[PDB]
Formats: sequence, structure tokens, C-alpha cells
Amino acid sequence: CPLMVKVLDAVRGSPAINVAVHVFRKAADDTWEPFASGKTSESGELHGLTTEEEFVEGIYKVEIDTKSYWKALGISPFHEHAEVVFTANDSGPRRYTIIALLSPYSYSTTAVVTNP
Amino acid sequence: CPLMVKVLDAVRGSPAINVAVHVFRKAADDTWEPFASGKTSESGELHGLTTEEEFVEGIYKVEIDTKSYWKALGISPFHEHAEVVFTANDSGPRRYTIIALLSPYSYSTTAVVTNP
Amino acid sequence: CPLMVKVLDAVRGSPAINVAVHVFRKAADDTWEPFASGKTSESGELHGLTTEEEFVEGIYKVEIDTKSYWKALGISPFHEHAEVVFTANDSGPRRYTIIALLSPYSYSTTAVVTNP
Amino acid sequence: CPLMVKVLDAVRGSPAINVAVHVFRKAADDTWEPFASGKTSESGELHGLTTEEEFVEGIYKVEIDTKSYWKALGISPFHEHAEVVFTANDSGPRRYTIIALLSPYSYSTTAVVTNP
Repeated sequence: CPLMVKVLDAVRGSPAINVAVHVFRKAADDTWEPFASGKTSESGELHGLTTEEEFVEGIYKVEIDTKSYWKALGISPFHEHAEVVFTANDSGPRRYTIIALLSPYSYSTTAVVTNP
Repeated sequence: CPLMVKVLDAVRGSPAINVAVHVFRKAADDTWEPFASGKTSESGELHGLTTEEEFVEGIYKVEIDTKSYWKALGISPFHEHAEVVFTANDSGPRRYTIIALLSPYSYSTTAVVTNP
Repeated sequence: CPLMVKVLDAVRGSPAINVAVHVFRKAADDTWEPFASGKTSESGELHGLTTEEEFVEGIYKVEIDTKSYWKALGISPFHEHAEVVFTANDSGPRRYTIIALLSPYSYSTTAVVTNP
Repeated sequence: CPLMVKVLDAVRGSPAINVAVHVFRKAADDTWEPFASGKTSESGELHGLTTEEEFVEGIYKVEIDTKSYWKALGISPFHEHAEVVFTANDSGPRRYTIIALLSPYSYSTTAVVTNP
């Protein structure tokens, strides 16, 4: 599983459940092509977005729909979404975990990149 | 000054100087129309992007060129850039300060919103 | 496993391996009594600090020796250590994960608290 | 002003006003000797804790009373407080700004260190 997204709610100290996540990949013509999507589970994780074979080198964008998460809790948050844009697999295949820590007016994003 | 951006370097413990910042407004056809830009000063701040008159309600994107900053320091970074997207002035004009705390494989973006 | 500590290096985008962690509990006389200790594994996690039965209500302090981690990498970091002080189990037993994200001049700490 | 503390509220998007801050210096017997204190202003800042003459080399602890702040807002917090511990002036006198970004179950502390 080479791309995993984990989303945590820093207000409640809990996984952020049912958060929509959309992944895009930059094409040769420079547009953003839809690549995969999903929602976070009860553990705040989203697995199974892609496979080692499909996840070739390229520039990827992960957009996490944090506004709908907060709005469902009654909150009008600052960000429309939490983004992550990155070059993947430049020196060969790696496994990427994207960790997003969410608050209504702040978000932090961290990548843990490992080599199997 | 309705929009200010402050960028800090968590590796060196310093303002992040000469970071390029580009601001866009979402156009009616959902494309991003570039609005303003500048580079952070010696205190890591960027002032004067826009004015109260021009900064009408809408959705804005602030792109911070973090990859160029880390490259200039000789440090391998994860992200292409950091993209803060937010709806402005939804309840009246506000002053926004966006604080970006940078590390090579992690960053956080926080908004401090005050009502003049 | 009711107390778990996970430590990540935000510079390299990796688990922070072999980081010493000391846990203390406030006694009735208000001193800090040593409670458990350990080091993070290859995954940056430290499991097995305590048991559900031993981990009674109280105020706990987790001190993560981040200075030795950075010094071994050649870096003189800002913090002497990363602390976490918290009341545990006030409304009954819970499971606590403490996530520390480390940079030489910044650290973030987040608690994920769940109810089995 | 060799030591300043700035505290921000990630839930409301604002300076964290009237937060108590206590500074200690480690004594020769390893006890913490309280040094100075104050509360953050309307801009979330606390200036004037110490002076260049008094702020000699040593190990300092800054305790930020985050639990009282969250209680005053009616929000359940995780931590008892946030404790930033650092060695000061090891390579000569520096000006330190400690920035604390607060959420109820997460916080980060960053130092901006500049040489006058």
C-alpha cells in the first residue's frame, strides 16, 4: 500500500471519520487528472487508494475536504480544504503516509516516506 | 492591511526570508486568477499584497514556494509548495494573518483573523 | 495497551528511532514519581509502557529526550526535551496515543484518546 | 527584549488573550526556580519578562497555562499546561520568541531565535 492518508481532529483528540479525500496527478499537458478518491474510516485512515504498479513517478495532489468535516460539526472553519502537493517515486518506489492534524483555524500536514 | 503572511523556518529557528508567495482569486469559471505576489522580508513577513477596497468576498488561494526555499538552503523537501485556500470576508471585512511554520517534510498553516 | 508514544522526524519524514521516553506520575505529596520508561522502535513507536490495571487515574508526565536524538544527528536543537503533562482516566479507562512531530526548533504534540 | 512569548488559538483563529505564563531557571540542585511571569496581551503576546542583564546562560522553562485558557472558553482540553524547556544563550545572547499554537488536544511550540 504505497499511499495512505491519516486524518486526526486536534479539537476532540480523535480520528477524523468520513472525511472525503481526492487524489490527482499532473499530466504531461500540466492539467490535474483525477487519480483516486476515498473517505477516512473509523480510525481516521484511508487505505487502498492505489497500487505500487499504478503509482508511477509524477506530481500528485491530495485534497482533503476539511470544510465539510467541520461544517457537519457545526463549525465554519478557515480552510476550504487541506492540500498536499508532492513529487512521488523520484528515486524509486516509496510508501507515503500523509498525516493531517485538523483544527478549525489551523492544519498541519506531515509526510512519512519509507523504503520497503 | 487586510492580508499578511508570516513564514517561519523550524529547522533553523528563524524567519524564512525571501520566500515567494502568490495569491489567487477563484474566478467564476473555477479557474485560479493570480491576484498579487511578493517575497517575505528579513522578518519572514509579507505585507501589502492587497487593499481593503480590492480584497472583496471570494475564495482565495495563497501559494507559498516552500520547495524553492528549502532548495536554496540545500535541504531536500517533500512538498512542491504550500497552498492555503480560504473564503474571505464571509461575515464582513477581516484582517487575516496566515502563519506558515515550515519543516522539510511537514508544515502547518494557521490563520489569525481579527475584526478592525 | 493504554499508553503509546509515536515520535516522527519532520526533517527527514521518518520515524524517530531509539528516542528515550520517561513517564512519571504525580504522587499524593505532589512529587513526580518515576512510572515507566522505554525507547522508540524502528517504527518510531513505543508500546508496552504500562497496563490497564497499573494505569490508574492521575496526572502523568511524558518526557521525550529529543535533545539526544538531534545531537546524535549533529544538531544542537532548541528544546531540551518534548513534554506532555495530562490528567488520565478521569472519566474511566481510556487509551492514549501521544504523537510527537520533531524539528530542531519546533515540536508538535497531539493526543488521540479513545474508549474501547 | 531577550524573551517574548506569543500564543495563538487554533480553534477561534485569534490571539490567545490573558494566558498565564511562568518562567523558571534551573537551579544548581536541579530544582526549578521561578523567575518571572505575566499574562498575554490582546495580541497574544507577552513582553518584558526579563532583561538582557538578568537573562544569563542557563536552562529555562516556560510554562504556559493552557488548561486555564481552555476552561475559560468552555472547551475541554487534554494538557495540564505546555512546558517549553531550553538552554539559553549557549553561543552568546540571543533574542528568543516562543510561539505556541494551541488546540485543545494538540499544541506546537516553535522558537524564533535572532542575533542582535
